[PDB]
Amino acid sequence: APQPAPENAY
Amino acid sequence: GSHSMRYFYTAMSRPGRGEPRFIAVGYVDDTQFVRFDSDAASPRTEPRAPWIEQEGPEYWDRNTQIFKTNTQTYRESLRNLRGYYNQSEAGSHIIQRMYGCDLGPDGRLLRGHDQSAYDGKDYIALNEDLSSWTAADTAAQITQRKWEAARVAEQLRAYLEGLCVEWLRRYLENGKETLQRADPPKTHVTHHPVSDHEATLRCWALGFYPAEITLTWQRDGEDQTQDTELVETRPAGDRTFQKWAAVVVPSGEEQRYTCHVQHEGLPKPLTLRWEP
Amino acid sequence: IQRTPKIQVYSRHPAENGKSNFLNCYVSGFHPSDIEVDLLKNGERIEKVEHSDLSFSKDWSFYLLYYTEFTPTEKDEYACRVNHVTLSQPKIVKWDRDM
Repeated sequence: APQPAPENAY
Repeated sequence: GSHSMRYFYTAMSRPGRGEPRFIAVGYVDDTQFVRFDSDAASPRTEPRAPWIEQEGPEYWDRNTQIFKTNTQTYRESLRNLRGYYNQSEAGSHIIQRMYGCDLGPDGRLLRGHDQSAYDGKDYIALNEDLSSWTAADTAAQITQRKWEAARVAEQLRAYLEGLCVEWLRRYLENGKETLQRADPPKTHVTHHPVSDHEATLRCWALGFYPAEITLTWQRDGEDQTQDTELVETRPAGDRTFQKWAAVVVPSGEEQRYTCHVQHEGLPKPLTLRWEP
Repeated sequence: IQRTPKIQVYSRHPAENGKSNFLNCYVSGFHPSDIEVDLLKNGERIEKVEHSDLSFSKDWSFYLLYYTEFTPTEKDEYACRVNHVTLSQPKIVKWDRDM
Protein backbone atom coordinates (compact mmCIF):
# COMPACT_ATOMS: atom_id res chain seq x y z
CA ALA A 1 0.00 0.00 0.00
CA PRO A 2 1.33 3.45 -1.03
CA GLN A 3 1.77 6.45 1.28
CA PRO A 4 -1.94 7.48 1.68
CA ALA A 5 -2.11 10.99 3.14
CA PRO A 6 -2.32 13.77 0.50
CA GLU A 7 1.21 14.56 -0.64
CA ASN A 8 2.56 18.06 -0.24
CA ALA A 9 3.79 19.70 -3.45
CA TYR A 10 7.54 20.19 -3.81
CA GLY B 1 17.48 -7.92 6.23
CA SER B 2 15.69 -10.08 3.68
CA HIS B 3 12.73 -8.13 2.26
CA SER B 4 11.60 -4.73 1.06
CA MET B 5 8.77 -2.77 -0.54
CA ARG B 6 9.30 0.20 -2.83
CA TYR B 7 7.09 2.49 -4.83
CA PHE B 8 8.59 4.36 -7.76
CA TYR B 9 6.96 7.54 -9.06
CA THR B 10 7.93 9.23 -12.31
CA ALA B 11 6.34 12.54 -13.43
CA MET B 12 7.37 13.89 -16.82
CA SER B 13 6.47 17.28 -18.29
CA ARG B 14 6.13 17.55 -22.08
CA PRO B 15 5.28 21.12 -23.20
CA GLY B 16 3.02 21.21 -26.23
CA ARG B 17 1.97 17.59 -25.72
CA GLY B 18 -0.48 17.83 -22.85
CA GLU B 19 -0.09 17.75 -19.08
CA PRO B 20 2.73 15.91 -17.25
CA ARG B 21 2.41 12.13 -17.37
CA PHE B 22 2.48 10.36 -13.99
CA ILE B 23 3.40 6.71 -13.58
CA ALA B 24 3.65 4.68 -10.38
CA VAL B 25 4.79 1.10 -9.81
CA GLY B 26 5.12 -0.88 -6.59
CA TYR B 27 7.59 -3.71 -5.90
CA VAL B 28 8.26 -6.22 -3.16
CA ASP B 29 11.92 -7.17 -3.58
CA ASP B 30 12.36 -7.81 -7.31
CA THR B 31 8.69 -8.53 -8.05
CA GLN B 32 6.49 -5.72 -9.41
CA PHE B 33 2.91 -5.95 -8.14
CA VAL B 34 0.99 -2.80 -9.15
CA ARG B 35 1.07 0.00 -11.72
CA PHE B 36 -0.75 3.22 -12.58
CA ASP B 37 -0.25 5.34 -15.68
CA SER B 38 -2.13 8.63 -16.04
CA ASP B 39 -1.94 8.19 -19.80
CA ALA B 40 -3.98 4.97 -19.81
CA ALA B 41 -7.38 5.02 -21.56
CA SER B 42 -9.09 4.74 -18.16
CA PRO B 43 -6.44 5.44 -15.49
CA ARG B 44 -6.62 2.97 -12.61
CA THR B 45 -4.26 1.01 -10.39
CA GLU B 46 -3.79 -2.43 -11.96
CA PRO B 47 -2.40 -5.76 -10.61
CA ARG B 48 0.92 -7.07 -11.91
CA ALA B 49 1.52 -10.22 -9.72
CA PRO B 50 -0.96 -13.04 -8.96
CA TRP B 51 -0.91 -12.60 -5.16
CA ILE B 52 -2.23 -9.02 -5.22
CA GLU B 53 -5.41 -9.88 -7.13
CA GLN B 54 -7.20 -11.10 -4.00
CA GLU B 55 -7.27 -7.58 -2.58
CA GLY B 56 -10.83 -6.29 -2.54
CA PRO B 57 -12.38 -3.33 -4.43
CA GLU B 58 -11.71 -0.86 -1.61
CA TYR B 59 -8.00 -1.60 -1.99
CA TRP B 60 -8.01 -0.71 -5.69
CA ASP B 61 -10.23 2.36 -5.39
CA ARG B 62 -8.11 3.63 -2.50
CA ASN B 63 -4.94 3.16 -4.56
CA THR B 64 -6.44 4.74 -7.65
CA GLN B 65 -7.54 7.87 -5.79
CA ILE B 66 -4.08 8.31 -4.31
CA PHE B 67 -2.38 8.01 -7.69
CA LYS B 68 -4.97 10.27 -9.33
CA THR B 69 -4.47 12.83 -6.59
CA ASN B 70 -0.70 12.43 -7.00
CA THR B 71 -1.03 12.93 -10.74
CA GLN B 72 -2.33 16.44 -10.04
CA THR B 73 0.06 17.33 -7.23
CA TYR B 74 3.16 16.31 -9.21
CA ARG B 75 2.07 18.59 -12.04
CA GLU B 76 2.13 21.40 -9.47
CA SER B 77 5.50 20.26 -8.17
CA LEU B 78 6.96 20.21 -11.70
CA ARG B 79 5.79 23.83 -12.12
CA ASN B 80 7.37 24.73 -8.77
CA LEU B 81 10.76 23.21 -9.59
CA ARG B 82 10.84 24.75 -13.04
CA GLY B 83 10.61 28.08 -11.24
CA TYR B 84 13.16 27.14 -8.55
CA TYR B 85 15.74 26.71 -11.34
CA ASN B 86 14.51 29.69 -13.39
CA GLN B 87 13.93 27.28 -16.26
CA SER B 88 12.04 27.83 -19.50
CA GLU B 89 8.49 26.60 -20.00
CA ALA B 90 9.64 25.04 -23.27
CA GLY B 91 11.68 22.19 -21.81
CA SER B 92 10.64 18.77 -20.57
CA HIS B 93 11.54 17.78 -17.05
CA ILE B 94 11.30 14.83 -14.68
CA ILE B 95 10.71 14.43 -10.94
CA GLN B 96 11.27 10.91 -9.59
CA ARG B 97 10.51 9.55 -6.16
CA MET B 98 11.43 6.23 -4.48
CA TYR B 99 10.18 5.30 -1.05
CA GLY B 100 9.58 2.23 1.03
CA CYS B 101 10.63 0.13 3.97
CA ASP B 102 13.25 -2.55 4.52
CA LEU B 103 12.51 -5.51 6.80
CA GLY B 104 15.13 -7.66 8.50
CA PRO B 105 15.19 -11.49 8.17
CA ASP B 106 13.05 -11.53 11.32
CA GLY B 107 10.44 -9.16 9.93
CA ARG B 108 11.36 -6.04 11.90
CA LEU B 109 11.78 -2.64 10.23
CA LEU B 110 15.43 -2.34 9.30
CA ARG B 111 15.07 1.18 7.85
CA GLY B 112 12.80 3.44 5.81
CA HIS B 113 13.48 5.42 2.61
CA ASP B 114 12.15 8.46 0.72
CA GLN B 115 14.27 10.19 -1.91
CA SER B 116 13.56 12.40 -4.90
CA ALA B 117 15.48 13.52 -7.94
CA TYR B 118 14.91 16.18 -10.58
CA ASP B 119 16.11 15.47 -14.09
CA GLY B 120 18.03 12.47 -12.77
CA LYS B 121 19.99 14.34 -10.12
CA ASP B 122 19.39 13.79 -6.43
CA TYR B 123 17.15 16.56 -5.10
CA ILE B 124 15.90 15.86 -1.59
CA ALA B 125 16.03 12.82 0.66
CA LEU B 126 14.55 11.94 4.03
CA ASN B 127 17.40 10.95 6.37
CA GLU B 128 17.65 7.57 8.06
CA ASP B 129 16.30 9.08 11.27
CA LEU B 130 13.07 9.65 9.34
CA SER B 131 12.96 13.11 10.91
CA SER B 132 15.36 15.33 8.97
CA TRP B 133 16.15 16.15 5.34
CA THR B 134 19.19 16.44 3.12
CA ALA B 135 18.59 18.91 0.28
CA ALA B 136 21.07 18.87 -2.60
CA ASP B 137 20.96 22.55 -3.59
CA THR B 138 19.33 25.89 -2.79
CA ALA B 139 16.32 24.87 -4.84
CA ALA B 140 15.74 21.73 -2.80
CA GLN B 141 16.22 23.91 0.28
CA ILE B 142 12.94 25.61 -0.61
CA THR B 143 11.19 22.25 -0.84
CA GLN B 144 12.75 21.44 2.54
CA ARG B 145 11.55 24.54 4.41
CA LYS B 146 8.12 23.85 2.91
CA TRP B 147 8.12 20.19 3.96
CA GLU B 148 9.42 21.01 7.44
CA ALA B 149 6.72 23.67 7.77
CA ALA B 150 4.11 21.04 6.85
CA ARG B 151 5.48 18.29 9.12
CA VAL B 152 6.00 15.96 6.15
CA ALA B 153 8.75 13.91 7.78
CA GLU B 154 6.36 13.15 10.65
CA GLN B 155 3.83 11.71 8.22
CA LEU B 156 6.41 9.72 6.24
CA ARG B 157 7.81 8.23 9.45
CA ALA B 158 4.33 7.12 10.54
CA TYR B 159 3.68 5.46 7.19
CA LEU B 160 7.16 3.94 6.92
CA GLU B 161 7.08 2.45 10.43
CA GLY B 162 3.36 1.71 10.21
CA LEU B 163 1.40 0.90 7.05
CA CYS B 164 4.50 0.19 4.96
CA VAL B 165 5.75 -2.66 7.16
CA GLU B 166 2.20 -3.90 7.77
CA TRP B 167 1.29 -4.31 4.11
CA LEU B 168 4.69 -5.71 3.18
CA ARG B 169 4.25 -8.49 5.78
CA ARG B 170 0.78 -9.13 4.40
CA TYR B 171 2.12 -9.34 0.84
CA LEU B 172 4.99 -11.59 1.90
CA GLU B 173 2.46 -13.98 3.42
CA ASN B 174 -0.06 -13.95 0.54
CA GLY B 175 2.73 -14.45 -1.97
CA LYS B 176 5.00 -16.61 0.15
CA GLU B 177 5.20 -19.39 -2.44
CA THR B 178 7.15 -17.02 -4.70
CA LEU B 179 8.20 -14.01 -2.63
CA GLN B 180 9.82 -16.20 0.02
CA ARG B 181 11.31 -18.68 -2.45
CA ALA B 182 14.85 -18.08 -3.69
CA ASP B 183 15.60 -19.83 -6.98
CA PRO B 184 19.32 -20.74 -7.36
CA PRO B 185 21.11 -19.94 -10.61
CA LYS B 186 21.69 -22.69 -13.18
CA THR B 187 25.42 -22.35 -13.91
CA HIS B 188 27.86 -23.44 -16.60
CA VAL B 189 31.00 -22.27 -18.40
CA THR B 190 31.36 -21.75 -22.13
CA HIS B 191 34.52 -21.51 -24.21
CA HIS B 192 34.90 -19.26 -27.24
CA PRO B 193 38.28 -19.35 -29.02
CA VAL B 194 39.29 -15.84 -30.12
CA SER B 195 42.73 -16.46 -31.63
CA ASP B 196 45.36 -19.20 -31.69
CA HIS B 197 46.64 -18.24 -28.24
CA GLU B 198 43.58 -16.72 -26.54
CA ALA B 199 40.07 -17.89 -25.73
CA THR B 200 37.05 -16.46 -23.91
CA LEU B 201 35.65 -18.25 -20.86
CA ARG B 202 32.12 -17.13 -20.03
CA CYS B 203 30.53 -18.08 -16.73
CA TRP B 204 26.73 -18.19 -16.91
CA ALA B 205 24.07 -17.85 -14.21
CA LEU B 206 20.49 -18.38 -15.36
CA GLY B 207 16.98 -18.61 -13.92
CA PHE B 208 17.75 -17.12 -10.51
CA TYR B 209 15.60 -15.10 -8.11
CA PRO B 210 16.10 -12.63 -6.49
CA ALA B 211 18.37 -10.54 -8.75
CA GLU B 212 21.20 -10.13 -6.20
CA ILE B 213 24.15 -12.32 -7.15
CA THR B 214 27.95 -12.43 -7.16
CA LEU B 215 29.84 -13.69 -10.19
CA THR B 216 33.65 -13.57 -10.35
CA TRP B 217 36.59 -15.12 -12.16
CA GLN B 218 39.78 -16.01 -10.34
CA ARG B 219 43.14 -16.97 -11.81
CA ASP B 220 45.20 -19.09 -9.51
CA GLY B 221 42.90 -18.46 -6.39
CA GLU B 222 43.16 -14.73 -7.26
CA ASP B 223 40.59 -12.25 -8.59
CA GLN B 224 40.44 -10.89 -12.19
CA THR B 225 38.20 -7.91 -11.39
CA GLN B 226 39.85 -5.47 -13.78
CA ASP B 227 40.00 -8.17 -16.46
CA THR B 228 36.47 -9.51 -16.13
CA GLU B 229 33.68 -8.42 -18.46
CA LEU B 230 30.53 -8.38 -16.34
CA VAL B 231 27.18 -7.74 -17.99
CA GLU B 232 24.36 -6.15 -16.05
CA THR B 233 21.95 -8.59 -14.46
CA ARG B 234 19.01 -8.81 -16.86
CA PRO B 235 15.40 -10.06 -16.51
CA ALA B 236 14.41 -13.22 -18.40
CA GLY B 237 10.74 -12.25 -18.45
CA ASP B 238 9.49 -15.06 -16.23
CA ARG B 239 10.40 -13.36 -12.92
CA THR B 240 13.98 -14.68 -13.04
CA PHE B 241 17.26 -13.02 -13.95
CA GLN B 242 20.42 -13.83 -15.91
CA LYS B 243 24.02 -12.69 -15.67
CA TRP B 244 27.42 -13.68 -17.06
CA ALA B 245 31.06 -12.81 -16.51
CA ALA B 246 33.79 -13.28 -19.08
CA VAL B 247 37.57 -13.31 -19.14
CA VAL B 248 39.98 -13.82 -22.04
CA VAL B 249 42.65 -16.33 -21.20
CA PRO B 250 45.80 -17.79 -22.78
CA SER B 251 45.03 -21.02 -24.63
CA GLY B 252 46.12 -23.94 -22.49
CA GLU B 253 45.79 -22.03 -19.23
CA GLU B 254 42.01 -22.45 -18.90
CA GLN B 255 42.35 -24.80 -15.93
CA ARG B 256 43.94 -22.07 -13.87
CA TYR B 257 40.66 -20.11 -13.95
CA THR B 258 37.69 -20.70 -11.65
CA CYS B 259 34.28 -19.07 -11.56
CA HIS B 260 32.65 -18.37 -8.22
CA VAL B 261 28.92 -17.94 -7.75
CA GLN B 262 27.22 -16.57 -4.66
CA HIS B 263 23.43 -16.44 -4.46
CA GLU B 264 20.85 -16.49 -1.67
CA GLY B 265 19.45 -19.62 -3.27
CA LEU B 266 22.80 -21.38 -2.84
CA PRO B 267 23.44 -23.12 0.51
CA LYS B 268 27.11 -22.82 -0.41
CA PRO B 269 28.94 -20.66 -2.96
CA LEU B 270 29.73 -22.50 -6.19
CA THR B 271 33.04 -22.94 -7.94
CA LEU B 272 33.07 -23.72 -11.64
CA ARG B 273 35.71 -24.31 -14.29
CA TRP B 274 35.48 -25.01 -18.00
CA GLU B 275 34.88 -28.72 -18.60
CA PRO B 276 36.21 -29.54 -22.11
CA ILE C 1 22.73 15.80 -17.88
CA GLN C 2 21.53 12.89 -20.04
CA ARG C 3 22.47 9.21 -20.03
CA THR C 4 22.66 6.90 -23.04
CA PRO C 5 20.98 3.47 -22.89
CA LYS C 6 22.82 0.20 -22.36
CA ILE C 7 21.35 -2.53 -24.58
CA GLN C 8 21.29 -6.32 -24.31
CA VAL C 9 19.50 -8.61 -26.77
CA TYR C 10 18.94 -12.22 -25.69
CA SER C 11 16.47 -15.06 -25.24
CA ARG C 12 14.50 -16.08 -22.15
CA HIS C 13 15.41 -19.75 -22.57
CA PRO C 14 18.49 -21.34 -24.21
CA ALA C 15 18.14 -21.02 -27.99
CA GLU C 16 16.98 -24.17 -29.79
CA ASN C 17 16.44 -23.80 -33.54
CA GLY C 18 12.85 -24.62 -34.43
CA LYS C 19 11.68 -24.22 -30.83
CA SER C 20 9.40 -21.44 -29.54
CA ASN C 21 11.13 -19.04 -27.15
CA PHE C 22 11.00 -15.35 -26.22
CA LEU C 23 13.27 -12.62 -27.62
CA ASN C 24 14.29 -9.93 -25.11
CA CYS C 25 15.80 -6.45 -25.47
CA TYR C 26 16.73 -4.91 -22.15
CA VAL C 27 17.47 -1.18 -22.20
CA SER C 28 18.91 0.30 -19.01
CA GLY C 29 20.83 3.15 -17.42
CA PHE C 30 19.19 5.82 -19.56
CA HIS C 31 17.73 9.27 -18.83
CA PRO C 32 15.44 10.90 -19.80
CA SER C 33 12.77 8.20 -20.06
CA ASP C 34 11.46 8.60 -23.62
CA ILE C 35 12.94 5.85 -25.76
CA GLU C 36 12.08 4.01 -28.96
CA VAL C 37 12.76 0.28 -29.05
CA ASP C 38 12.01 -2.08 -31.92
CA LEU C 39 12.75 -5.78 -32.26
CA LEU C 40 13.72 -6.75 -35.82
CA LYS C 41 13.50 -9.96 -37.85
CA ASN C 42 15.76 -9.92 -40.90
CA GLY C 43 15.79 -6.13 -40.81
CA GLU C 44 12.01 -5.84 -40.50
CA ARG C 45 10.21 -4.43 -37.46
CA ILE C 46 8.34 -7.12 -35.56
CA GLU C 47 4.74 -6.05 -35.07
CA LYS C 48 3.66 -7.67 -31.80
CA VAL C 49 6.01 -6.48 -29.05
CA GLU C 50 5.29 -5.78 -25.39
CA HIS C 51 7.30 -4.01 -22.71
CA SER C 52 7.45 -3.75 -18.92
CA ASP C 53 6.17 -0.78 -16.93
CA LEU C 54 8.59 2.13 -16.64
CA SER C 55 10.78 1.89 -13.55
CA PHE C 56 14.23 3.05 -12.45
CA SER C 57 17.31 1.93 -10.52
CA LYS C 58 18.98 3.47 -7.48
CA ASP C 59 20.98 5.87 -9.63
CA TRP C 60 17.68 7.18 -11.08
CA SER C 61 18.31 5.79 -14.56
CA PHE C 62 15.37 4.06 -16.23
CA TYR C 63 15.10 0.48 -17.47
CA LEU C 64 12.60 -1.33 -19.68
CA LEU C 65 12.24 -4.84 -21.06
CA TYR C 66 10.79 -5.31 -24.54
CA TYR C 67 9.90 -8.88 -25.42
CA THR C 68 8.17 -10.98 -28.06
CA GLU C 69 7.70 -14.70 -28.60
CA PHE C 70 9.84 -16.14 -31.41
CA THR C 71 11.14 -19.40 -32.86
CA PRO C 72 14.91 -19.30 -33.58
CA THR C 73 16.48 -20.76 -36.72
CA GLU C 74 19.94 -20.97 -38.29
CA LYS C 75 19.12 -18.50 -41.08
CA ASP C 76 16.83 -15.92 -39.45
CA GLU C 77 18.62 -12.92 -37.97
CA TYR C 78 17.29 -10.93 -35.02
CA ALA C 79 18.16 -7.58 -33.47
CA CYS C 80 17.03 -4.65 -31.36
CA ARG C 81 16.86 -1.09 -32.72
CA VAL C 82 17.08 1.62 -30.08
CA ASN C 83 16.66 5.35 -30.43
CA HIS C 84 17.09 7.84 -27.60
CA VAL C 85 17.71 11.57 -27.38
CA THR C 86 21.34 10.79 -26.51
CA LEU C 87 21.80 8.99 -29.84
CA SER C 88 22.49 10.92 -33.05
CA GLN C 89 21.52 7.79 -34.96
CA PRO C 90 19.42 4.75 -33.98
CA LYS C 91 21.61 2.04 -32.48
CA ILE C 92 21.26 -1.51 -33.75
CA VAL C 93 22.30 -4.54 -31.73
CA LYS C 94 22.08 -8.00 -33.23
CA TRP C 95 20.98 -11.02 -31.24
CA ASP C 96 23.88 -13.36 -30.43
CA ARG C 97 22.83 -16.70 -28.94
CA ASP C 98 26.14 -16.80 -27.03
CA MET C 99 25.48 -13.51 -25.26
